[PDB]
Amino acid sequence: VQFANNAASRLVGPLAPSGTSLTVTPGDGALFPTLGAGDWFMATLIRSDGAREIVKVTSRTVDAMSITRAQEGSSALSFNPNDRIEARLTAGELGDFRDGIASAQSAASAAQGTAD
Amino acid sequence: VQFANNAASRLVGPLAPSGTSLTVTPGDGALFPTLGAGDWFMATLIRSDGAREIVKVTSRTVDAMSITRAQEGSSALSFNPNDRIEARLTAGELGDFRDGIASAQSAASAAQGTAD
Amino acid sequence: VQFANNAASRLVGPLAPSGTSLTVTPGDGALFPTLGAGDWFMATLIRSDGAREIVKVTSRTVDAMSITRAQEGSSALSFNPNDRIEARLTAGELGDFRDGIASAQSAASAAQGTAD
Amino acid sequence: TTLKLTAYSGEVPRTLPRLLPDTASQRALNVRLDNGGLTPTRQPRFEANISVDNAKT
Amino acid sequence: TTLKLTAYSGEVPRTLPRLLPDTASQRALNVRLDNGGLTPTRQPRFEANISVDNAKT
Amino acid sequence: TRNDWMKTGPGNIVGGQFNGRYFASYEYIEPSGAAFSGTLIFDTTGAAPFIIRSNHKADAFFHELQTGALYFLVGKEIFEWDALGQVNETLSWRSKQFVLPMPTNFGAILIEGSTAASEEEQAAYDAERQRIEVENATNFALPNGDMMQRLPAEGFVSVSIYADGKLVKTVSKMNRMARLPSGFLARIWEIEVNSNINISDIVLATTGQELRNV
Amino acid sequence: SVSIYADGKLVKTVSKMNRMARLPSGFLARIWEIEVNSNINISDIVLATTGQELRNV
Amino acid sequence: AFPASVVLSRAATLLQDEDHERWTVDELLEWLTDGTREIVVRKPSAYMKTTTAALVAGSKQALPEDAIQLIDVPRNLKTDGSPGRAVTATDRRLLDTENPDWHSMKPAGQIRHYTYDSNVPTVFYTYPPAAAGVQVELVCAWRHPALTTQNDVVQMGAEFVSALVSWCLYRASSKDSEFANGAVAAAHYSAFSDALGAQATGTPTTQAAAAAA
Amino acid sequence: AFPASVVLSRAATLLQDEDHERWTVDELLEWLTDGTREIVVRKPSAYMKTTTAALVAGSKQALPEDAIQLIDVPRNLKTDGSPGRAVTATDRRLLDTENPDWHSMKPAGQIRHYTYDSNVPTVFYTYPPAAAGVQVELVCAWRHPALTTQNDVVQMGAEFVSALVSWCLYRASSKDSEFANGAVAAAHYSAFSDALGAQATGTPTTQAAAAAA
Amino acid sequence: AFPASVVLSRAATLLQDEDHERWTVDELLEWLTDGTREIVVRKPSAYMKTTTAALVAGSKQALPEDAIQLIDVPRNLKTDGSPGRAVTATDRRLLDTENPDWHSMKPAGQIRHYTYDSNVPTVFYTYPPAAAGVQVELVCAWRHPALTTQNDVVQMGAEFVSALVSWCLYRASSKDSEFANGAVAAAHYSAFSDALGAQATGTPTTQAAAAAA
Repeated sequence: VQFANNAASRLVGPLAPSGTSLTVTPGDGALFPTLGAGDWFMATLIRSDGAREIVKVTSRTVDAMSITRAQEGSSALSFNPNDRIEARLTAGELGDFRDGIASAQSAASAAQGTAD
Repeated sequence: VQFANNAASRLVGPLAPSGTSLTVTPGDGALFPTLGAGDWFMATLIRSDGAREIVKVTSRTVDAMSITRAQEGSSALSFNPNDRIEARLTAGELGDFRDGIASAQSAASAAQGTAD
Repeated sequence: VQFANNAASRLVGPLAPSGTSLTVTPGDGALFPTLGAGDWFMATLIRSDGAREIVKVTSRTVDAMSITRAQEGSSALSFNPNDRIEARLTAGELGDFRDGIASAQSAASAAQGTAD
Repeated sequence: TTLKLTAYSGEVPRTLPRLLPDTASQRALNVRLDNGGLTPTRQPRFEANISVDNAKT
Repeated sequence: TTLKLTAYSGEVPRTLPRLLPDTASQRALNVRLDNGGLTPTRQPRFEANISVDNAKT
Repeated sequence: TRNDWMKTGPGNIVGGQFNGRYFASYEYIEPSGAAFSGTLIFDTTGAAPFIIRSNHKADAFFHELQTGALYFLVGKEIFEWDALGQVNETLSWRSKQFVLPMPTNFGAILIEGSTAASEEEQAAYDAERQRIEVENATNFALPNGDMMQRLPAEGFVSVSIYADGKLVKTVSKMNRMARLPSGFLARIWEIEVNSNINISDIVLATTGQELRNV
Repeated sequence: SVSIYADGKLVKTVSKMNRMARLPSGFLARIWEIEVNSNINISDIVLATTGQELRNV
Repeated sequence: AFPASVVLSRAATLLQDEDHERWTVDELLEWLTDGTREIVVRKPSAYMKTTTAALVAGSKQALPEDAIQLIDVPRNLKTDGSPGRAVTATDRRLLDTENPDWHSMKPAGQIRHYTYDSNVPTVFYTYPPAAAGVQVELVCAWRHPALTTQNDVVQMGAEFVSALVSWCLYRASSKDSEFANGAVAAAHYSAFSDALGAQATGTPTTQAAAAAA
Repeated sequence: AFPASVVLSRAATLLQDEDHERWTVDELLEWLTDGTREIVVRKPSAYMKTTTAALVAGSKQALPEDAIQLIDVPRNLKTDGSPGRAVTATDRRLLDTENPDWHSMKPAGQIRHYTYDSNVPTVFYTYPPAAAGVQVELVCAWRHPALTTQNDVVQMGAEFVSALVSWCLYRASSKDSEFANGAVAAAHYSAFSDALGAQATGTPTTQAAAAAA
Repeated sequence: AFPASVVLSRAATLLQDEDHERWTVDELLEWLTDGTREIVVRKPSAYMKTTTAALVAGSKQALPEDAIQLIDVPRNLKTDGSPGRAVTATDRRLLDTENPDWHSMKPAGQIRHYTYDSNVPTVFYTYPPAAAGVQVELVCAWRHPALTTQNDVVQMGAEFVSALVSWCLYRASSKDSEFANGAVAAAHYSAFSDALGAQATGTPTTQAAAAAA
């Protein structure tokens, strides 16, 4: 799960509530991480006003952004052609981190038990 | 240690420098993580002006949560009936993560040594 | 890699792009983590305007911190004696954590493999 | 072996750093040298904003 | 460690107080420095009165 | 030298005048992709001419002749130069490389001067505090807003001493003697002064008793 | 590369920088001259018969 | 029985370094412990305690490792609390000339005489040979172990504390020896030597060395 | 019986610092206590307090920890207020040679002799071994504990106020600052030594040293 | 039993070079070992090692090569652990005059006398000639071999750390560089000599020289 650093993109192409992809600005496309097959980063879509939704980036091609909806459970909404793609959702990432550290500790304990 | 997501509320009932419980706005109480026995999230109180104090939420019931002060070492402060409770602190949780990772490789190496 | 909390400081000394060390305001010096031998923390140097550079502090004494430049890929740029050093850059430590989780899991799996 | 710094002067980069005058110094940045000390410069104030981009005059 | 004040001179405020000349001094107020001493100024005397208020010339 | 002027770049020097001083703004790219931007103001008045450096790049300058204050354009905005009513900016001043005939270490620092007491700097600081409080209030009401609520400013003195090209100490005590570190012996010493307030003078000695002498 | 001419004869070529170097010994001359060859800039060269004299200046 | 904290405060008040930046607490503590060892050497009367020391089987004995010199061996401690017999010094050479195999003599429940030579500090012989680790109180020139922490306590007399202050002044002011060619350091050394010289109470350092028993 | 306040006033008068802003009052109190210790050492007659002390059962005894050296043991205090028997000094080595098990001898209600060696200040032996903590008057060179505050009193005589002033001046002007002077410090140390030298009343210091009974 | 690390830390603190850049750690180690040797020579009581050494058959014997001078030969060690007989010094010239073929007689299982001459340090004669390599305790002024690494331990007493520091300062400050000072070196040599002079415990150096038995 790759991560991004200080990348805010204007969502130039209007995105339907059931949308397979979105388009970032040409300048900000390279600002986001490179990604690859099987590697992804989550992004928070901030609409005008307080509306915020969280998505999953399967991959990027140049300035075109492949997207999937409703990862944390945020409801799908229609998107105007002026929006923000920035920030990293702490809930999913730190939850995965806490689960992974505990899983590693449990696996090490099981390995110790099997060795004994 | 659960994590919070996009949660920000006002401390409506004035908080003493020595406080046991906090009261958020009625609407936003559900947005904070529900938690359970022995399970907590860290919540930051950014009061008026630059002063901020960190606290640990042992548990939350309905809209009011029992609170514990002075976790990272921030001085206990009095807070006015208007406040902000939000954010996730880097130092404590991520320090826990770095300690857990090192514990994981240490336990794995110990397991391998016992196997040998 | 030690982590900082709520530490924003002005760079009182003009930091050349090829600069070994930098000095924050006297009051904010202790606000940075004390660090230790073999220990570093991420520091983002946000100058005037949007330009920014990221480095790690190898060691600090009193008010002055030793630095290692252009480590996370940011180009070396000049710095005004009115700057901001604060926050923590997402990419590096989180890549390290996602790699450490995988390393711990793989080492544990090899541990059961040797045990069997 | 005392060295005393008083009556400060500005930067003269056409000189070896060692061979500078006794009260001349490098990188006189954001300093106004009038009284003989390190009087700091004040901060700029945003008086007005220009309309058209890439203004050269 | 004697400090002797003789042949007084006037005020130069474009100089750090410690870096003033040996006989230059601050706040030379109501002093006429002609012979080299503190000759006091005389008090003004009221010669005549003006007719119309707020005279600028 | 010719080298320094050529590297500065005379092709794109933006010029300006303030109090009989030529304000030159230079923005040139050093090889290997390093950029230096700053203002080089020239004053020939005095015993000998010298350069006072500044770190405010300007796209264009305008010297309003009627009221002698420079107006320089940076970021599509008109900024006055050291105009009245603003808090003092951080000052950089790195001393001449002092090659002592005998390698020694210094054990006395006297940073004389006075705190802000002219009350116009105090008024400017109060205005800055009001601006900070206003921005804190307006960011405090955001529907919320993480971080922000920037810290107010402060008046400080920060003198850094370079032993032989290495920073050994940063001293902040003023009007009272301070101490460097020990265990290091160097002969090419230099002093850098960073502050928001003015400093009268700095004197160094290996011992306080020698500091008594001068 | 600093070459030292004792009395018209090259006695030594010293290449160490920023640290004390030593000439040869057993030759006594009174008309000394210094030759400096380098692709880089050099601040200064100072000569003394002893290191302790080099301490003096 | 003063702690090191006082002495560090004194030395940090003489030298205008109260927050300990030129002279850190660790090196000042080091100078304190070195001065304690030196002052015990100069005047043994400063720091004497009686220590219960068991003796390995055989005539040959070794005093506790961190002791400069034993002055007296007054009392031979009997099993558990009983003070037991006392011991007087004697000369080894007479013990050697006659009964030359006095080391091979049957070990005794309690030693009767001990032989000590100032030349050989660490070794003292016991007559008769000791048996089964009999313990004896030893009056020995113990050396102060170290001063690792500020709060650590120095078991020395409370005027040798000022002597340590002067010695630490010596060891700190020799660092900046450039000033006056170390004249101030020599002055502190002279003051320290005079301070121990005019110690009318303990062993007189002014008089003949080791003259006092 | 003078308080420390007067001596602090003197020291603030000599050094041209009456406000105590540079030489802090804590520092001057420290110099006062160091001076009290130093004069007590140089001239033991300065501060000798007769203290009644219980004696642990047995021949071995320990001087009170806040005492440099015991000079005399005049009276063996009988139970409650009765002064009791007197005690006279003897030789420890002959107490060892004859009756070698003198430590094991039955304890006595009142001790009869005491042996003290200058080399070991903290240990003095009693004859017979003490019983049930019998108390005896001890005349010893007591050390002034400390001077915490200005109003703290000094148990020494008002005679040595000049010596205390000179010692405080010596240890204060020896500071490494512009405001302190060095030749002044040396002259003040010499003045302190001379002032103690001309003390014709107490224990002599110049002519006879450590020979006072 | 102090390691060389502490003394190198001192010498790095005295000379204003804590990083050991100009004075390398090997160089300071070499000065430490030179100081140990010099202190052993000046005051033999500093380092005297009781060494059991086999004796070549015959009257002539050689002192262990790592020994300055043998001071006593207390015990003639019997086979395995038994201490055996004692040995007392005699006169070689009278051993020559009477029984001139005293080298040629039957060897003895245990030597009975030894003759040592100061003028010849490496040779000591035994009477009767030793047989089958009988070992004897030798008390000699051992020379500390070397200080290869910083953590290497110095076997001398911890009290001579001040003398070792003074010697290291004297030798390092005698370097012909800007960073070394000469008058400082002379004062440090004087300080080392004085520090060894006031060693009231060990062998006297100022008053009596080479007269210690």
